[PDB]
Amino acid sequence: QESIQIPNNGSAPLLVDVRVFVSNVFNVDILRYTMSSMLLLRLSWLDTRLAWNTSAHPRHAITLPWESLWTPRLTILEALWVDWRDQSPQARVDQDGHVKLNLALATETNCNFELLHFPRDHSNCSLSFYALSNTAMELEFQAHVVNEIVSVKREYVVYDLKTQVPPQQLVPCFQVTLRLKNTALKSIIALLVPAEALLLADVCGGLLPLRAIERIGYKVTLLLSYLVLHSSLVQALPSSSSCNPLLIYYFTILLLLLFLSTIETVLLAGLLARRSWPETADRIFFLVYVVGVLCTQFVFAGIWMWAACKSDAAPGEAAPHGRR
Amino acid sequence: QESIQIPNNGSAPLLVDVRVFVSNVFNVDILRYTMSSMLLLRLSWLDTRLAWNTSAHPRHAITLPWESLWTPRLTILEALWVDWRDQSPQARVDQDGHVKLNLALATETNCNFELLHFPRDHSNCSLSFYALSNTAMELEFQAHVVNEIVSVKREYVVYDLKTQVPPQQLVPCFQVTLRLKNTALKSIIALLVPAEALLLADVCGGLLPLRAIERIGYKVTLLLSYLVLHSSLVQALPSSSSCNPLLIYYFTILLLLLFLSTIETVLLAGLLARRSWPETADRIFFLVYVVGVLCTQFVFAGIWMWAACKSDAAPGEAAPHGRR
Amino acid sequence: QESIQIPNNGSAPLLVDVRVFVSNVFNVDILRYTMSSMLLLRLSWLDTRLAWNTSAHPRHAITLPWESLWTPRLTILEALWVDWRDQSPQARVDQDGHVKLNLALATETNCNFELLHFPRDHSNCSLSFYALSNTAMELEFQAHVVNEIVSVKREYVVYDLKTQVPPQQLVPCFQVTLRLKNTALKSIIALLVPAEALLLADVCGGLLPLRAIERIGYKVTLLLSYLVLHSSLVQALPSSSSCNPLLIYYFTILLLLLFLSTIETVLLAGLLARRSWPETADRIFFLVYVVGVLCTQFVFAGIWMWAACKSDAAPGEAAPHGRR
Amino acid sequence: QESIQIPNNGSAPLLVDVRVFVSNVFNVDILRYTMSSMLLLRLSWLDTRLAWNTSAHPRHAITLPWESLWTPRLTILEALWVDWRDQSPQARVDQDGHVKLNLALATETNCNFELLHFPRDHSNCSLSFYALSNTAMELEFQAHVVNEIVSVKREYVVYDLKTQVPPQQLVPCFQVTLRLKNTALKSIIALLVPAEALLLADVCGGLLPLRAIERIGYKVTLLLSYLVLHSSLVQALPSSSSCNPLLIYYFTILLLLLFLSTIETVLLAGLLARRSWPETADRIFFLVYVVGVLCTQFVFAGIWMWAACKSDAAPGEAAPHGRR
Amino acid sequence: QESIQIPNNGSAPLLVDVRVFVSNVFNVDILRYTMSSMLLLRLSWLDTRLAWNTSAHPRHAITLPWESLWTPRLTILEALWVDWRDQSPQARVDQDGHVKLNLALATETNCNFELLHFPRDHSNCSLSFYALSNTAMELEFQAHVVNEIVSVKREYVVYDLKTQVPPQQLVPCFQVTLRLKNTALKSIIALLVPAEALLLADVCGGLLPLRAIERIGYKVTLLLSYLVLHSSLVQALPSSSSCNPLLIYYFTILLLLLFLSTIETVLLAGLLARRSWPETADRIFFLVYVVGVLCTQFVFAGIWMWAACKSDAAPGEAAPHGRR
Ligand SMILES: *[C@@H]1O[C@H](CO)[C@@H](O[C@@H]2O[C@H](CO)[C@@H](O)[C@H](O)[C@H]2NC(C)=O)[C@H](O)[C@H]1NC(C)=O
Ligand SMILES: *[C@@H]1O[C@H](CO)[C@@H](O[C@@H]2O[C@H](CO)[C@@H](O)[C@H](O)[C@H]2NC(C)=O)[C@H](O)[C@H]1NC(C)=O
Ligand SMILES: *[C@@H]1O[C@H](CO)[C@@H](O[C@@H]2O[C@H](CO)[C@@H](O)[C@H](O)[C@H]2NC(C)=O)[C@H](O)[C@H]1NC(C)=O
Ligand SMILES: *[C@@H]1O[C@H](CO)[C@@H](O[C@@H]2O[C@H](CO)[C@@H](O)[C@H](O)[C@H]2NC(C)=O)[C@H](O)[C@H]1NC(C)=O
Ligand SMILES: *[C@@H]1O[C@H](CO)[C@@H](O[C@@H]2O[C@H](CO)[C@@H](O)[C@H](O)[C@H]2NC(C)=O)[C@H](O)[C@H]1NC(C)=O
Ligand SMILES: *[C@@H]1O[C@H](CO)[C@@H](O)[C@H](O)[C@H]1NC(C)=O
Ligand SMILES: *[C@@H]1O[C@H](CO)[C@@H](O)[C@H](O)[C@H]1NC(C)=O
Ligand SMILES: *[C@@H]1O[C@H](CO)[C@@H](O)[C@H](O)[C@H]1NC(C)=O
Ligand SMILES: *[C@@H]1O[C@H](CO)[C@@H](O)[C@H](O)[C@H]1NC(C)=O
Ligand SMILES: *[C@@H]1O[C@H](CO)[C@@H](O)[C@H](O)[C@H]1NC(C)=O
Ligand SMILES: [Zn+2]
Ligand SMILES: [Zn+2]
Ligand SMILES: [Zn+2]
Ligand SMILES: [Zn+2]
Ligand SMILES: [Zn+2]
Ligand SMILES: [Zn+2]
Ligand SMILES: [Zn+2]
Ligand SMILES: [Zn+2]
Ligand SMILES: [Zn+2]
Ligand SMILES: [Zn+2]
Repeated sequence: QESIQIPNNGSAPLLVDVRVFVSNVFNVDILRYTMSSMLLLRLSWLDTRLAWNTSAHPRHAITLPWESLWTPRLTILEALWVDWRDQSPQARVDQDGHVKLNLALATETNCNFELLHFPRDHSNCSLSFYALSNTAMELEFQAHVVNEIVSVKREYVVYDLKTQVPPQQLVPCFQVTLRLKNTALKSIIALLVPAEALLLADVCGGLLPLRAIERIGYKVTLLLSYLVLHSSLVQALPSSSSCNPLLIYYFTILLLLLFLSTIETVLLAGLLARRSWPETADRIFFLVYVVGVLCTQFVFAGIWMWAACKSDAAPGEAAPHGRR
Repeated sequence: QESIQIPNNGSAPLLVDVRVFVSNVFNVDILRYTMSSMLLLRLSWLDTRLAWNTSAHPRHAITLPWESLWTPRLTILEALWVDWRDQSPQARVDQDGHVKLNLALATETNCNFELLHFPRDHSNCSLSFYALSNTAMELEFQAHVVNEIVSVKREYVVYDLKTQVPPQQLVPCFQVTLRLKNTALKSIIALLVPAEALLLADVCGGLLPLRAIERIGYKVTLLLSYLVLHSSLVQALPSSSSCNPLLIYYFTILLLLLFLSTIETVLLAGLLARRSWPETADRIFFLVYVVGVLCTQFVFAGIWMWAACKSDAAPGEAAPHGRR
Repeated sequence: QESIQIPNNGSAPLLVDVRVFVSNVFNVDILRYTMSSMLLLRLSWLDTRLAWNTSAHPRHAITLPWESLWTPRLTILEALWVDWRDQSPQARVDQDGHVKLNLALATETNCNFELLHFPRDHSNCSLSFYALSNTAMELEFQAHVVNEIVSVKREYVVYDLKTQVPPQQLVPCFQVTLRLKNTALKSIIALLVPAEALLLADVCGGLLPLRAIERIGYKVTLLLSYLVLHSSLVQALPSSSSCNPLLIYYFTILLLLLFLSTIETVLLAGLLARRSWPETADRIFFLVYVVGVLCTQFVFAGIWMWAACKSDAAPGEAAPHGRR
Repeated sequence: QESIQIPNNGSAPLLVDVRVFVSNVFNVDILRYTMSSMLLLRLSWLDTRLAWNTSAHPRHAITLPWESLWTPRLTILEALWVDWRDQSPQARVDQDGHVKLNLALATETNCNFELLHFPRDHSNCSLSFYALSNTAMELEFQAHVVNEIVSVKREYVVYDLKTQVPPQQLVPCFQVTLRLKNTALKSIIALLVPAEALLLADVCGGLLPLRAIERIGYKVTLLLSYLVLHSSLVQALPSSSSCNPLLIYYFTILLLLLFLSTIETVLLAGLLARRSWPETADRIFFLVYVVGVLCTQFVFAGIWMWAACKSDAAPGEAAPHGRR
Repeated sequence: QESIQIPNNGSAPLLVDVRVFVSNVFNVDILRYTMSSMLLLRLSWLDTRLAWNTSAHPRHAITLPWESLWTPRLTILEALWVDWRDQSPQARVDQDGHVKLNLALATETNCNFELLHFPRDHSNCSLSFYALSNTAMELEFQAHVVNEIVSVKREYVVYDLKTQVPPQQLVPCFQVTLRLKNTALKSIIALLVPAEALLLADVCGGLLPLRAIERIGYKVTLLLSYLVLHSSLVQALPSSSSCNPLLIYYFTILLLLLFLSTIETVLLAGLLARRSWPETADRIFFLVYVVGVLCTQFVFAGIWMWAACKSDAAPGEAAPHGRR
């Protein structure tokens, strides 16, 4: 039964060098706050118990089944599900005892996206591989990451990748940290351009005379169009506890402005139908509405330039598993 | 074959200490009444049959396969599906016989959400781990829960977590109870603000003269917009047998009010087209409609402050499995 | 190899007592005609070959792996997929040879819903557990069902549950029959109330004068709203070969009535624009339309009270597998 | 190792009689061109090596595990995925060596639907079970199909089922061919009735005077409604390379007719606003439009009665695997 | 343990001839940039260690389990998931040692679609089978591809298929390259025809007199219809980092043109309501708008004829795994 036990390096723990290849990051679901990726793990260690004399066996390398020798059972905390593409992998051992294991896996880890600057949000995602069955006094990890992404024409671009070993740990683990940036133009063209166009159309329609029947229908049809667009936006975005995207607030403000414009138009038209004072009030409100639209644009730009997504760290991140 | 039998503690049943780490609760589907979570179970017990003399074996801890020793087969009643991230886990046994087993799993349990106060609903979810293959006279559980959630910026926040052992049980089991509260602003901004804005717009449009063609089209377009919004809301919410969300009732009342306003406007305009009495009736109806809108808002607020979701307990909850 | 053979009861077949616990019925997909449920099967039988003397073995009960002894391989015909939550279950055997096996499974069986009275449809669902590997002369089943549903606040309520053993069978099987009733208010509030409100609005708008431009736009906007509502309804319901829901027919009739009203309004307005006769025709058509709407409501109520869903039995139900 | 080898029938290949029970065909996804079904395969053959003397063993039938004897490994070419409901099935062998194997499986095969006559499309679906590990000189199949469908109230009805053995084959295989016919009324009521109603409404609205403001809005609102309906239809149907459904062409023609009517109305109203000649042109265009609508209906009916879906056979169907 | 080791060809590496049958390519998800396919791999090699004398064993071919002999463990880098339809396949070995292995698998690989010319996009997809457990000095692959696609009536047509062995490789691998072309008419009829029709309708409605109330509502209703169509298009297409489809840009330009037309109409109508100069400005703008629409059509045609999708190669494609 000793063949499946972890090799002894002596006083120091056994060293396992892990090479991580990020084949692709294909799914980035902000609604579920999940990131799906494909990884290749090449784990190399030394097991002198498996060394054999070259004279007896002419082969310079042999393949052993996954359960015939000690292999580090890696577990990912953030991964919703892990699909190992090799159900029964094999370990390659040479005459000097160096064991190499290749594992191809697909995971859907949990990533805490910072959606404050949607659709240009920048987030940090982490994949923490833990060897729960072992202890830090027996197992040590050296993690290297190679950026071998095969799909680059995606909405989210992985530009920074690195590996680290959290110090002062009880469970031996290594963390692969990558950075996601959104470069998709679908959201912008889909929502922002129609929203700004509708706002400009409402501002222009404010110039129609107060006693024109063609104005109320115009305003209400624009209001319905913006309601549909706002519903599409809000259903296309998730809601956070504290740090929500600024786009939902901006669209809410614009929708309130459009509702205020429609309400003012209808109220003043009704009062007029009952230069007259309502027409002067309409002109003053039109000037104030144009000024308010410009001020709202400038204020939102300033907020975007000086916004802070200051959500507190999660209990798992504040106290990582297997620390101290 | 005795190596896989449950260890004997004597007259008292064997004690297994279970430490539960809630890594994340990522999916909360009110439509399916399901809650998906990731858990790490650390089960520690004593098996003196596995103890070995330290002189013979220099190792202070060994790893055994899942099927080479007795391990408690845990089953979750509420879980729609259980995905164990380790198909063949290993148990760590030291020289004194203390066996530790780490199991990482992902489940989609069934949670009875109290959706009465949507979108601020507060619910209790339960995960009951049962050892169906054993009996209470042989197995005992001590359950501890650690709140190590890695994703805190979610729509639903897990704020209270605890563990318990239901007394007077035949099947040894332990229950992990957590509390979910909804803090998502997506539903509010998506539906309530547009609904209130449309209601206010309809009230304001009630001030238009009865003999204005611009009024009927205005009312009908607002009615169509609110129909679309109501359809979106009802398709965005599930239906319960007795305790339904108050939002669907509130939106139904508002939709009926808008339909009544449109019907009154059209009927009075038609009768006028056939101060005249219909205009006086329109003014009286406008005053009554404003008063009724305010009264409906106050009544709904009072109902929300004094509503009771008094759904009877389910047969499974009333009579838990493996009791008496 | 005899340890995995079915125990011999003698001339009579072996008796296996099955206790079925219905933990939850969570998904009821009328579109796919599927019902998903979670079940716990407790199968108890007698295997005297496994009995041991209490003097030799102090244990009063032992656990054996799933493949170390004969266990009935149960197969569900209606189940689209079966997920056994215990991949390698264990059987508990006492000193007297009584073997007990607990199996927790999740299935998505096929249920023939009677959607004639949607959204108040009442249907019978069946789960037929077959022991295909055995014969009726060797295996017999006693099935008991316990209603331990943990989720009661669902759209569909399971109120009647029972078990039966189909007589004159070649393959030993037992059938669990449950009854589903729909109590969801989502469909009603979503569709019926807006549909009736739109119909009443169209009837009221029929009172507008024939030579009013505000009438045609009103009618067409209501027609568009009802077209959207009808599309939502038909996409929210499945289509059967013969016994379709009465709601689709009712909405089709109402849509045809609205189209007829709009067509009459437009035709008469055009003819008038080319007391005049078209106005008298419009008044007569309005009276006939109100009478027809009331008659349609009464006729649909009568049909609902006296409708028969007389779909012929399926070939599988007419000739169950393993009969005669 | 000879116990897992295929039994020798002599010069002639071994004969395996396969009985196929089609429990249900639940999913028919025209968008993915897939058909999901549940099947029970009863494979009976003769293995004289497993025969035993009745005097030694009193049992008249024994059960052996799936890997303890030779069993034909069946593979389905068209199946996207195969879910065997029995992971480790058992084979029943009597004293005379007759081995019977029952396999319950669920598959999602690829079916080439002939969607030319949607929603009344008639298609042929095929499930080809191949024994890739064997050769035709060693294995032979006799396939029988029993129509035991448990769900008959579906959109698609399976009315013809048969089995065949493709002659001149290298890989022993048997093909189960079924015929699907669509009887769903959801598509018809959802799309065709509203489309015809909107077309009739547009024809009737063509009678409005050219100098009426109520006509342009009427035409444009009908155009928007038909645009929504056409979008729903095209998103509810898939696109083929050559043989597309005639419904998409019919709806495209109707949409072009509605656009032409709206364009003519607007152009003539504008020219008139700048008996007058535009009114005479409008009357002539109305007559021509009614005649063209009737002619389009008749032409589409004739095309439907004399349409040929002449898509060439796929390379897989033209040259089946394991032929010659 | 030597029975599972790779056979030795001598100084030269072992040669494995791989025959690839592409049964079907059923899913092409541009949103996820994925291509799903079904493949049959026939791997033939020589293992003289398994040869046996024909005199001792009369059988000319035997079947061995997957784990009883050396088989190349193939891994696909681009595949999101691999479903092997045979969990425990068998290898056929004749008396001369020629081992043949048949593997039926279904994969969802990652394909970098060139969506510049949507919906007539042409893309290259690759499936790279890697033998990670072996080295190039021990294993060599000869790959042959047979186009046996069973479903030809799909949106995407596979017209070119080939196999290659990347030279100067450390990990033995073979790449199957296929070409996808889109022939679906669903996108064209769904979006382009309604978009062009709406643009033509807006151009025609520009001819309405500036002082007509029927013009503003017409323009705004067309604007709402095109907003809905544009939203449908953008939600029906994915967004790339650099090389986006030209259709989204074209629809954005058309939407901006429609917004400009509506804004000009409303502004000029308002200024007129406060030959007059606004009417002359409206006529000049109408001429300029027609000229601009024609110029935009010609410019987009020229761009389509002279567009370059020059996205840089992904890091995985630039540096393939196991090279040098
Ligand atoms: C046993 O422990 C020693 C020290 O922990 C390891 O030696 C280290 O190897 C790494 C190579 O990545 C070097 O960076 C360090 O400088 C080395 N430290 C010392 C003190 O030598 C050694 O690799 C371990 N051996 C095994 C088989 O794990
Ligand atoms: C055997 O049974 C005894 C009593 O049931 C267990 O002793 C208890 O251990 C817990 C530690 O969590 C204490 O809280 C109790 O106070 C103890 N009770 C007594 C009477 O000592 C003991 O742990 C069990 N031993 C094993 C191996 O399970
Ligand atoms: C062997 O067969 C006999 C008869 O079929 C079984 O005895 C029956 O047990 C049930 C208990 O549920 C009783 O309801 C019947 O009245 C009994 N019938 C008779 C004639 O005794 C017996 O249980 C079977 N034994 C085993 C181990 O299966
Ligand atoms: C061995 O081969 C012979 C001939 O191929 C098989 O005999 C046939 O069995 C079928 C029964 O379905 C009959 O329809 C044929 O008429 C028979 N042909 C002859 C020449 O007899 C025989 O079944 C095979 N035996 C086994 C065990 O496979
Ligand atoms: C051992 O190596 C030699 C050379 O690499 C292989 O011989 C080649 O076989 C292919 C057949 O596809 C021919 O195209 C080459 O021309 C051959 N080259 C030479 C030098 O003969 C041989 O097939 C290998 N044997 C095994 C069992 O793998
Ligand atoms: C993401 O990582 C970078 C450095 O790697 C750091 O500067 C930044 O603060 C991180 N952002 C968040 C939300 O953690
Ligand atoms: C939820 O739990 C708290 C205490 O833990 C309790 O007060 C409350 O009544 C529970 N609510 C429901 C619906 O069970
Ligand atoms: C359902 O079951 C009840 C009795 O259990 C029976 O009266 C009724 O006819 C059944 N309905 C159908 C559609 O089978
Ligand atoms: C389908 O099968 C019938 C006979 O079984 C045949 O007449 C018909 O041509 C087939 N249709 C297609 C598209 O293969
Ligand atoms: C696709 O393959 C063909 C030749 O096989 C090549 O000419 C073309 O440049 C390739 N296109 C891309 C985007 O790689
Ligand atoms: Zn080495
Ligand atoms: Zn930013
Ligand atoms: Zn210990
Ligand atoms: Zn509350
Ligand atoms: Zn007993
Ligand atoms: Zn009923
Ligand atoms: Zn027999
Ligand atoms: Zn036909
Ligand atoms: Zn050979
Ligand atoms: Zn091109």
